[PDB]
Amino acid sequence: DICPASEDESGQWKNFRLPDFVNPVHYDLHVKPLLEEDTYTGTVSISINLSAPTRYLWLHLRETRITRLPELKRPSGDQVQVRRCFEYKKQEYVVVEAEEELTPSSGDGLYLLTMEFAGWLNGSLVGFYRTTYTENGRVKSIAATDHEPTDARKSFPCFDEPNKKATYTISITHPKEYGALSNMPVAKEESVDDKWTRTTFEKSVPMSTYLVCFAVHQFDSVKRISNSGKPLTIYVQPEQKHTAEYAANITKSVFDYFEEYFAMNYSLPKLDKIAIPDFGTGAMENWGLITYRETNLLYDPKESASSNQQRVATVVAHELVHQWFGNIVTMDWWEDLWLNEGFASFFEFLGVNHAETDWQMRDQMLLEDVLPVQEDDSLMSSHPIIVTVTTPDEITSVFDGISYSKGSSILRMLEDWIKPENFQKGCQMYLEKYQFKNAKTSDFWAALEEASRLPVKEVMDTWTRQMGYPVLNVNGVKNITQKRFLLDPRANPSQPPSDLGYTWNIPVKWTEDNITSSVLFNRSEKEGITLNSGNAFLKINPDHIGFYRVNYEVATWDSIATALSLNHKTFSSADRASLIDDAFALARAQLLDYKVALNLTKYLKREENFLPWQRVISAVTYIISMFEDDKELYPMIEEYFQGQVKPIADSLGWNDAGDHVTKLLRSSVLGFACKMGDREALNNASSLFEQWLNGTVSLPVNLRLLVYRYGMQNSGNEISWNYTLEQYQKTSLAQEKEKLLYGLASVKNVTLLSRYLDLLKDTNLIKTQDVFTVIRYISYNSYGKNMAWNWIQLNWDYLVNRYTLNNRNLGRIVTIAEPFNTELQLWQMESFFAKYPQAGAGEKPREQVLETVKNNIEWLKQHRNTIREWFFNLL
Ligand SMILES: *[C@@H]1O[C@H](CO)[C@@H](O[C@@H]2O[C@H](CO)[C@@H](O[C@@H]3O[C@H](CO)[C@@H](O)[C@H](O)[C@H]3NC(C)=O)[C@H](O)[C@H]2NC(C)=O)[C@H](O)[C@H]1NC(C)=O
Ligand SMILES: *[C@@H]1O[C@H](CO)[C@@H](O[C@@H]2O[C@H](CO)[C@@H](O[C@@H]3O[C@H](CO)[C@@H](O)[C@H](O)[C@H]3NC(C)=O)[C@H](O)[C@H]2NC(C)=O)[C@H](O)[C@H]1NC(C)=O
Ligand SMILES: *[C@@H]1O[C@H](CO)[C@@H](O[C@@H]2O[C@H](CO)[C@@H](O)[C@H](O)[C@H]2NC(C)=O)[C@H](O)[C@H]1NC(C)=O
Ligand SMILES: *[C@@H]1O[C@H](CO)[C@@H](O[C@@H]2O[C@H](CO)[C@@H](O)[C@H](O)[C@H]2NC(C)=O)[C@H](O)[C@H]1NC(C)=O
Ligand SMILES: *[C@@H]1O[C@H](CO)[C@@H](O[C@@H]2O[C@H](CO)[C@@H](O)[C@H](O)[C@H]2NC(C)=O)[C@H](O)[C@H]1NC(C)=O
Ligand SMILES: *[C@@H]1O[C@H](CO)[C@@H](O)[C@H](O)[C@H]1NC(C)=O
Ligand SMILES: *[C@@H]1O[C@H](CO)[C@@H](O)[C@H](O)[C@H]1NC(C)=O
Ligand SMILES: *[C@@H]1O[C@H](CO)[C@@H](O)[C@H](O)[C@H]1NC(C)=O
Ligand SMILES: [Zn+2]
Repeated sequence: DICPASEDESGQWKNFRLPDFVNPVHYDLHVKPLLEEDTYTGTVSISINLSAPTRYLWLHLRETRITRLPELKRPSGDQVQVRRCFEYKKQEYVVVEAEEELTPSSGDGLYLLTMEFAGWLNGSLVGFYRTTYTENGRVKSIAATDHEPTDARKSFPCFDEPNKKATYTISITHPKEYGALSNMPVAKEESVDDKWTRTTFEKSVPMSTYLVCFAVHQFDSVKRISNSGKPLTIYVQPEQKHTAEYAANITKSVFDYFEEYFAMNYSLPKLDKIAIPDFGTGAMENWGLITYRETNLLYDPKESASSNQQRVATVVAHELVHQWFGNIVTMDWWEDLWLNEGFASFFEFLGVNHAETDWQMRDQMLLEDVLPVQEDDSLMSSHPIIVTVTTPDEITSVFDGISYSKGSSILRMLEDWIKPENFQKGCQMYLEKYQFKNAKTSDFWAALEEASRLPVKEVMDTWTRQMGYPVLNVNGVKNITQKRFLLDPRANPSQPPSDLGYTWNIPVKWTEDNITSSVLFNRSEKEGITLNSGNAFLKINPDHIGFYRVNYEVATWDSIATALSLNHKTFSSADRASLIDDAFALARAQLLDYKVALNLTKYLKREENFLPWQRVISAVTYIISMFEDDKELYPMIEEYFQGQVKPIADSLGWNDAGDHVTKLLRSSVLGFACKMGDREALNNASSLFEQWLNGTVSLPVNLRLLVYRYGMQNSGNEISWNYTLEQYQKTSLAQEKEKLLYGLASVKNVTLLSRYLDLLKDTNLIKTQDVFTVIRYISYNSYGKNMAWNWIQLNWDYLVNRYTLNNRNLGRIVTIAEPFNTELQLWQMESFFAKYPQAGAGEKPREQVLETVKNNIEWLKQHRNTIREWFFNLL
């Protein structure tokens, strides 16, 4: 009404990107929520540096509306007269036209634009919203913001691009029973009424809109003090207060570690963490006020698993990295998102490794990021680390494996090649140089290039400006050539067009008889290089440190299998995991005969280490899933792999004993035994489940999930299903809730799974943050595979209306179709996609899952007989 929508395209506001000549300096932001009404109002005053004559001023606004006609101030101070305001939907702008137009701000004086606005707190997990929880039987409220990447514009009108850094003075008018939090400490509190308080926070440092955060809450707190003398506090519901202890510890330890490591002071006087009871992502690095999903912050040593502990520590560490990489220095544009995400995904491991010494975190990088993303990045529908993005949907889509895991992986490779000391020094200089500003990828290379004088830009550009990665083909023992590695052998290796033509500058490392050497394999060496003793065996890519695969000659592979059977200890745990991982990915890609890959699994009865078992379980899970309905192959694959894990599963037992890594190993090894149909392992699960149903016995924390899953799967019925649902409602611990949700998804009953799916529409039962997690759990169920898939189709309009097409998790839900492997299923997918062609943030996930399912169909055609033969001849 006040700024009506107009389809007028004849202006600079038709451009997706904000103009270069309008820059903000300072935001004066005031909001007043009506919590019990799910509304808020506010006024924002923005000081503006203008660089070019313009009759229009525009900025981002979505959903929230302008209520008062905006008012502009000349740098002199005079009121600039306003003809109209209008909204431009196509590019999420509100535009105001001055009567005549005005000129640049030449000195230290600035324009001032103020606008009044009103928005909603309901039906959303982005912008500024309210959610509830129960305390001593009463329903309580908490309101908070979530902006990354393009949702600040929903909270309040702003210049909502990461490079438009400005300073912030925030105030909130809230009922007095509530506290108010933001990025900065409280400056002053003043009574509006005897019912209302105005909380004003001190001026911010220059920062991006996506980092701006405020909250209205009635939470208790757990407190700590950094070595800096600055308060680090975690806000938490009173009844959950005890579960904030571990996070508080790790925050302290990792905060102190990073500040020293980066040789730079944390820029704010305090740091707060808070878990919002319903929160749409894992966590968000809002400067000085980091928001969490409860599962990533709140941990109970008496009820939570080692897996949970590691998750909490890692996400906390992750969020802390951002206070330097992301917050102090921010990428200039979303195309360089990896400068934020990859860095956090890398340093999170260094942080947690400092806090928790015997966790082998450095090695766990292979399991968490390196090897999983080498799967992702072997698809044609991957994308380069530096990604062209032209819509909000495209922007949000790139918060993915490539930005996080491949980002992390190529930094891991870079560090090892360039040496840790120089990497560390180079990071510091980057952080010194671009503090409170924005950087491009080019800026980071130059920084490390100053610290090494090694050709960082020349080498790292090849890993950064094109998708994919190479396989090193071994001829002789030491001639290597490079070739792009693609899972689909039919795919055109030169597509999509790359200036670098899918060749890489590969820092190559290798071990000759316990001694290590290093060579940069140059792109221009078209016919390959030769590795510089009289050797009978060369170990290329130790600890899988380089982001590539090594395809040895078949004879070498055959010798490796034999060396593993004789004494697997000859190789390090990481090397074993890497060799197994490569071999199975190579077999999957039709670059190595499956018999050769499977031969590597023969030694496993003697395998006792975490890393190899994890990557074995990963490779087997795929193969088993492809033969799930094959009555001929399946029992043979089951029988064999059951036999291979049995010794280690039996040896570790059904009890929480040993160090961190052992406990993680026990979980995944017993899980695999159960998955492979080991009667005794299933009987342990059912026995413990039967005991848990008796209401007293608290299950061993690292066995719980397995007991809920396989217990429900093997002996669950309506009685125990209803009981489990009650327990899920009754527990305050989100980490327990989540396990119980997986339990509920495991019942072998169509009626009960149908009841479960219906609960997804009930916001009193399933939180908005948890809906996709549940759909995915149900999709893993032998009945639920098609149930979840059918349900998201039938309810697609409902989901789109609830979440919007800009929602990343909604875009991704189609990946529940990954196990599909028939022409019929592929046709179903294509038919559904054709019916709802507006994919939004699901555009890439759709491309990826289609490629996967097409690969699956081909894989079955190519390998069924070979794999059948290997198993038949063995058993
Ligand atoms: C939970 O899982 C355990 C396996 O991890 C089960 O424990 C096993 O039970 C088996 C059956 O009683 C035992 O079988 C005997 O094992 C010895 C090996 O030393 C063989 O020689 C025997 O031939 C074999 N059967 C006989 C003598 O008839 C296992 O030894 C035993 N223990 C282990 C460590 O494997 C638990 O039974 C199971 N718990 C529940 C509640 O089901
Ligand atoms: C790498 O994999 C190779 C291919 O699978 C292995 O070579 C095979 O070993 C099998 C052992 O299970 C042999 O199976 C036998 O096949 C004959 C039919 O020709 C059957 O009558 C036998 O009963 C059967 N053995 C059993 C136990 O049932 C294969 O014959 C054999 N194939 C060839 C061509 O050699 C290699 O052993 C393996 N290399 C390793 C482990 O280092
Ligand atoms: C939040 O709640 C308000 C009021 O309950 C919603 O506004 C109503 O939306 C319905 C359906 O679109 C309309 O029929 C009503 O006319 C609206 N009422 C008013 C006063 O606007 C609002 O849409 C909800 N917001 C979100 C994001 O779901
Ligand atoms: C957080 O750290 C504190 C203090 O650093 C831990 O408290 C110690 O726990 C150990 C073993 O439980 C005891 O022997 C000590 O007496 C405690 N105090 C100190 C100063 O060492 C606490 O366990 C940690 N929090 C967790 C695990 O969440
Ligand atoms: C398990 O839970 C359901 C749901 O609470 C129980 O109640 C029935 O649920 C159906 C839907 O499945 C409703 O149509 C009925 O109104 C419910 N009957 C009632 C409330 O009496 C069901 O009875 C429970 N079963 C067991 C064995 O506990
Ligand atoms: C203003 O916009 C420019 C766009 O180049 C950006 O780089 C800068 O960070 C913004 N803020 C300030 C305070 O200069
Ligand atoms: C490997 O390359 C070197 C140098 O080009 C050459 O001497 C040798 O013949 C090649 N082949 C093998 C199998 O070693
Ligand atoms: C599934 O659960 C329903 C509800 O209790 C029950 O009526 C039915 O017999 C069960 N069916 C199977 C196959 O277990
Ligand atoms: Zn992050």
